[PDB]
Amino acid sequence: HAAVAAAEATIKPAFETLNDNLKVIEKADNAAQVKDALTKMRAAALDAQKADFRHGFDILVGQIDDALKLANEGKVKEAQAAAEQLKTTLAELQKRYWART
Amino acid sequence: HAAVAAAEATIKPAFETLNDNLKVIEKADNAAQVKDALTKMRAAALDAQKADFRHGFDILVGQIDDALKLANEGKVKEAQAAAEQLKTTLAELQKRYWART
Amino acid sequence: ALVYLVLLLFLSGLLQALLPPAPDLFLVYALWLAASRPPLLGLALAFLVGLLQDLLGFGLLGLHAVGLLLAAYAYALAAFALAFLGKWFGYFLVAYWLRLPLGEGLLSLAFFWPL
Amino acid sequence: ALVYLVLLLFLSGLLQALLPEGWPAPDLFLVYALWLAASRPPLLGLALAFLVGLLQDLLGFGLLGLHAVGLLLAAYAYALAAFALAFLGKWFGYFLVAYWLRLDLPALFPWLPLGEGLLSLAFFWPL
Amino acid sequence: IQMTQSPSSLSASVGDRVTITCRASQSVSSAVAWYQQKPGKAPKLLIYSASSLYSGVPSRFSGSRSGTDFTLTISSLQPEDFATYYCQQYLYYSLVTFGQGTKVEIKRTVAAPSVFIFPPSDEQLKSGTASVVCLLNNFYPREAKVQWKVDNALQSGNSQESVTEQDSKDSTYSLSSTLTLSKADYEKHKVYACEVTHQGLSSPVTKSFNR
Amino acid sequence: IQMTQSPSSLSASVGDRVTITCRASQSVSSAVAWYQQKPGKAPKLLIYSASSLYSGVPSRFSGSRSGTDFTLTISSLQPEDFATYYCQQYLYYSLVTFGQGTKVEIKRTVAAPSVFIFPPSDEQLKSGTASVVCLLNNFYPREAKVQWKVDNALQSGNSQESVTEQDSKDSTYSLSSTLTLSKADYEKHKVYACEVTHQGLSSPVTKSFNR
Amino acid sequence: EVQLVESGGGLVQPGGSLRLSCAASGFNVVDFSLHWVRQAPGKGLEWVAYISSSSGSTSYADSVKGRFTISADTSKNTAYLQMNSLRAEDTAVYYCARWGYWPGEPWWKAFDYWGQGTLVTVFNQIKGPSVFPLAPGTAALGCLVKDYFPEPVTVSWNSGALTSGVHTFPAVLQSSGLYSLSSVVTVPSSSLGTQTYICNVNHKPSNTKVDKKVEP
Amino acid sequence: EVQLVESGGGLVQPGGSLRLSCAASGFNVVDFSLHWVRQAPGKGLEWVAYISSSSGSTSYADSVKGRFTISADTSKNTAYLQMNSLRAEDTAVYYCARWGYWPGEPWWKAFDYWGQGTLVTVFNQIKGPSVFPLAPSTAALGCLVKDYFPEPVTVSWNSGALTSGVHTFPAVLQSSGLYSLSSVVTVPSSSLGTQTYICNVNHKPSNTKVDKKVEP
Amino acid sequence: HLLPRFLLALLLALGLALAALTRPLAPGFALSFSPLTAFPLHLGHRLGQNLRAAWSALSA
Amino acid sequence: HLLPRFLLALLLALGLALAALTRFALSFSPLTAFPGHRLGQNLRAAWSALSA
Repeated sequence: HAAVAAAEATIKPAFETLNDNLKVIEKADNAAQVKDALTKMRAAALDAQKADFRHGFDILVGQIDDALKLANEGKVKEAQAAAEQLKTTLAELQKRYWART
Repeated sequence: HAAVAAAEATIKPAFETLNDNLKVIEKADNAAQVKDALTKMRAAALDAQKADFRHGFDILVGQIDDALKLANEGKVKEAQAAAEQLKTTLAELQKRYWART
Repeated sequence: ALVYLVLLLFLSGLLQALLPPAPDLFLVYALWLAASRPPLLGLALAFLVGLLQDLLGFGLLGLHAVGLLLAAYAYALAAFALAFLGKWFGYFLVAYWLRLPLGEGLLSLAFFWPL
Repeated sequence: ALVYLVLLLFLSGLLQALLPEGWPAPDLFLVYALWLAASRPPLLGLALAFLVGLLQDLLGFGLLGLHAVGLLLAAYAYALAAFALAFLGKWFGYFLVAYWLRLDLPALFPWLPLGEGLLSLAFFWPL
Repeated sequence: IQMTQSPSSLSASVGDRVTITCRASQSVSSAVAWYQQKPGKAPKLLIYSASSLYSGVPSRFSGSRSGTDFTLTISSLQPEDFATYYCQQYLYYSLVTFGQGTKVEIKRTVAAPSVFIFPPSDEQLKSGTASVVCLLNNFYPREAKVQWKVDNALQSGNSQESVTEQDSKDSTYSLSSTLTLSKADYEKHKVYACEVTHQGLSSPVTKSFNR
Repeated sequence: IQMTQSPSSLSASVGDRVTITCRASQSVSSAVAWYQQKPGKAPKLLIYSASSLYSGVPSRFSGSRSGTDFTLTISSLQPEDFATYYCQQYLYYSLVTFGQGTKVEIKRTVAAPSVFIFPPSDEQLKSGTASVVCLLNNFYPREAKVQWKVDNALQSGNSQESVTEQDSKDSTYSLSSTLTLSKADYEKHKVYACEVTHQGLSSPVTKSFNR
Repeated sequence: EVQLVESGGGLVQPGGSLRLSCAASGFNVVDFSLHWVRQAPGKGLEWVAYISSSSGSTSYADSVKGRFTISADTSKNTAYLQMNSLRAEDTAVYYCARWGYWPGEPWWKAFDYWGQGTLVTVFNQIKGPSVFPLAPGTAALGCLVKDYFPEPVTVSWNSGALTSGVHTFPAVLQSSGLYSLSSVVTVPSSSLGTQTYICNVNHKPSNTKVDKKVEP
Repeated sequence: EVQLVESGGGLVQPGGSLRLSCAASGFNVVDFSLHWVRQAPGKGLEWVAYISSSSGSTSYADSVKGRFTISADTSKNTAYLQMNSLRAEDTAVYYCARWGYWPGEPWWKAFDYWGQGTLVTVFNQIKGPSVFPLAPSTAALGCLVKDYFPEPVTVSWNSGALTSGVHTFPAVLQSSGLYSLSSVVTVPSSSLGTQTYICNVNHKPSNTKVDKKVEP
Repeated sequence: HLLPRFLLALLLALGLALAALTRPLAPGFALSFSPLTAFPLHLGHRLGQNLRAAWSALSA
Repeated sequence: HLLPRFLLALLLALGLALAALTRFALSFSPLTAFPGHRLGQNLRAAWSALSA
């Protein structure tokens, strides 16, 4: 319990931020809320990286930039479609991380 | 030991914010920093009040406003003199709190 | 330091010879040591003080040592109210393990508060 | 829950009957207490392991509490990294019990601890 | 200090649940208030001390505090809560700062705009300035990027957009982009066009006139 | 996002320790950089990633991070470290916001100001504007409130103040408050005065002229 | 009933002076500090100045310090805000707030009661509108009202007879400093050349009434 | 050596168009995004626009979107910032920044290398100074320079003979949009009536040379 | 977090207490750290045999 | 922080171990003997009960 809680006290809030804000993107219907949600999602992605595993986040942050760039041009519809591919990548990191801990 | 440590986890950081900012006031020599220090100090005084003892903080908050009013006009020398009387009241709340816990 | 312990024994004996609710003078002695000292030293010293009272009393060894050990860990007036409750939790724990009040705390509080 | 426990006794019994001498065996009790103490709340997790720890000693040729203290620390210590720390926590219980009981530590080649952990990891990972 | 409020604009229909987030730059203890400004009238107090409720407001409004992050929650948007909500902190008489302001709007299905182009009038050319107008009627949502192209060259810096508010019947906006050019610059080119990029449009629509 | 930086102006002598605090509005992970802008030149990077030292700068500069609160600490000042320090976050290419700006100044003993008052010249009155000038020379610190009284009535909104930089020999400021009045308004009154309230002065001193 | 009323707002030349008064009724100024907050057209609220008549204190926002001078008169139970050297960014609606005194609940109430608010606009000149027609299944036509000041202007079609589908966009302050709004209406293309559409504009401040006729 | 130089800054009428170019030397624009940041005179830094030539993306600040148009040219190794509809708040010093590409360390480097910076000022008109003497009552005297544009103006006393105690306060932008600075010098009162103090001002843009004499 | 931390100390103490009261009376006892249980066929009497030994030295 | 909790378990174990090694309603009152034979008499009883 102590060993697991060490990982939970370190990276779980970072993963909880990514998952919670990933529902906002699938729910928001304007470029003002998709860009704002991705800003918090990127801020946690860099924060989680500090704590192969590191190279697994360079792909994730790169996909946030790809989705944030589309949402910045005013194409909210493309951003939500481009954030779906982020869900699979994020889910792979959680499955890989819980195996390691 | 558990009961004493519980009290520290509740209000001790609030008293650390009050005391640390009480030394910046006597060290700074411009109204820009005295007003800035008192702003952080007041936010801690209200926060500690939330957690006869409550009436003790009404005197403390009232004296912060009186010192902050002088520092607002630009009388930095008077604000530091008026913050000296604040220290005695703040010290009394320490001794009254340690007796209750 | 050791002056209180010497006075602790004589004062306790006089009360026993003139009682029909007694001040647990060893609880306040343990808490005084357990307060200033670090938690590692405070717990150990409480056990010895509780054991010393247990040796000089007509009770099973370790009954008071457990009671003071939890009291030191449970532990200013708010803490002492919970600290005294912790000691009596230890007494009921040992009593149930072997399968076998207010006045004490208030009298004890009259000694812990000055110290 | 109870389904695995019944199979645990049969599997442990078969290992006892025919075990290669001088070779380790999987700690089937460790991989069971960890499963119960993982998802369950921490207050229940510690209590469940202690009950399992006593059950192992009651059914084993050992003094009571030798494994109960070990498994209680194992559940508290506790996925691959946690299991390695949890397995190390259990052996800390044996040394604590042995030193507190003031007894003689039996000879322990490095194969036995490493062998028990690796075999136990083979059972905990699927579960 | 500084106060940040998000989102800056949200849409929710009748009976839906709305959460508005307001985060202070530094700790303000529990001195945060929430106001509701109907369009064209004075603000009204809703929540004081960031967790209480002002007497005289419906009980659906609720407040919360999490460290330095504050939240206003509406249980069910009756058709009387579609207004702008401002997050205020009042740590001291001399440090009162308001939030940006969240506006709540009705939600409906996406409707594509109908784009019209209006050449400048002959009378207007007498004055010396020509102003072409690109018109959009009965569209939703409000976001619609109108770009002005002259001789297939993008125009920037001389276009003003004014968006009307939602109608009381169909809840649709209407945008009017006006491009202002001097008479000398108007005569040099021949073809003008405004393109509209909207969700309801599969591809951008360019209504153009050449003169 | 928003980036608050404090203190906005601090004084420290050579060999002293300086702490500058920067607090982001929301979490920015470790994306904070600190710059040093000498007066009239481009900023130079000092700290990147909020904790690492950029190669090429003296090792005395150091950075720190505590959640969302950042800090730039100078171990020991030198006469080459007196310039404006800015706090920047670079979370994304399009979300870059700089701090307000902290200026470091030389610290010396308090010196009282000498106040002068200059009546408008007759040549200036020909044009139609009169501008009296209140002058302060060789005072420290910078803060010196100059209030204009005309017929013992406080004047507001028609005064411009300009403060020179620190001197290179004695490190003293110099303030010049200019009160601008139209010729018609100047002739109506008869007594003018500027008061100076400064630490070096036990009581405010008013220099006045009547004409 | 507690209420606050303002006055004094109106057209002012840039660099001029204007005086706003907040006549408070239903309480005493000595028991509550009065605050002034302004809202620029289409933006959020902003704090301006405050006075605590009981203590005599006074503070201003950093953006307006040195120009505004707020004073209170308990005898007349009002609060004044003298505005000097007005610039182009001081156009707003000034609300007169209210606030209790520490300690107790009234301090936590914050700005419980607000005034109606007066519109202060800085102007360099006022002139009437110049309406230009916009020549045109649904077809849309309208009249452009450009270079007019100040607000408001009422646009009616056929003297109010035609009111279906008429949109009047909010005025936008141009670079030159004059408002300009356009009004459009959608009509069927079959009747486009059958009935005459007349656009009329009313500008009360300039007493300008122009009746413009739109033709295809 | 990595360096960036800008050009094109200068006097522009309000509402006019100006083009700023950031000539990059020592590196390739394709490998580093170029950002533009402006600093208003005497204020803090502010972000303006950026272009990522590798991907073609482009963003602007909220207060600048819709006017500026930033483009890059890999062949000429420069990045151009086209400025349209300039207003009075666009007077600043525009710096050209550099920033690496994610991922890796270069992204964390932030704006490691900066340009020299070009001054862009919007102007209504340029006129020479009109210096008015300040009559002395240690006696202090000086020449007040009022209604001059643009910066800078150099004040020398007795053709540079006097340089002790001479203070030249920074120019302050008046309401009308023209700077006005004053310079003073403290001299002993014994020699006030024995020698003549002559203040001369030079204005390079207007080629104005005025020789004003101060008298008691 | 206080209760689970306190519970660990309490349950650990109970486990060690059972150990001192159940140490084999024969001096020089060899320990078997291996977690080998008894055969399922003999578990019917193995539990009873071992429980009685612990209960014999528990009460007094 | 972890060590004192471990020390609590160890010291509490001795108190419980001695409780069963020297075991009638218990006297909860903390009344020590009136002021020397009590120390000798009680100490010898514990040693005798330990052997049995």
